[PDB]
Amino acid sequence: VGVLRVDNATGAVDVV
Amino acid sequence: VGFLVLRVDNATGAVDVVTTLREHESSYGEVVDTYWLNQYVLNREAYDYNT
Repeated sequence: VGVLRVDNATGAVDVV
Repeated sequence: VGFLVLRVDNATGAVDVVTTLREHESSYGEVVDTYWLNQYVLNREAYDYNT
């Protein structure tokens, strides 16, 4: 039997 | 049974921890405390003749 988004204006990084 | 990224500010070199799917609040005053700390610093450090 044996994504993330980055704000270019605030540099804020957030997991999807 | 046995079966956070770090953000580096290019201008300040300041490293911020980007939480991984984490918005947890630990306890009463854990986030309430942050409010008071914010309002304290903002009002203390800020200045406007009018307010």
